[PDB]
Amino acid sequence: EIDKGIYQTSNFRVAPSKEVVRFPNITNLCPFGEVFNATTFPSVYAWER
Amino acid sequence: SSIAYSNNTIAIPTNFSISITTEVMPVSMAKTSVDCNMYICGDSTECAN
Repeated sequence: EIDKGIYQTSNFRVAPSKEVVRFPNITNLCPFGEVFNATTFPSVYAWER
Repeated sequence: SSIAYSNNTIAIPTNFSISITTEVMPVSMAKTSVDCNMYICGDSTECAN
């Protein structure tokens, strides 16, 4: 029940439906398999980067 | 200022002048309005929930 008058309202009219994903033009895959499969790893005191 | 008090003397004006003075009075302030979601959240559905 609303009485006579003028009221401000929040936006219930429109909500987004679609999505717009934009990522850079990169196709190569990171070499996780080769890195995690290396036959030798550094000592903890000589950790690499 | 030097004011001399006398028991038998009175000072009376002999001329007059018209003085126009200004008085500035605020009467109203800007009417502001705020929105719940657009401020607290913006356009995020999860934040609205």
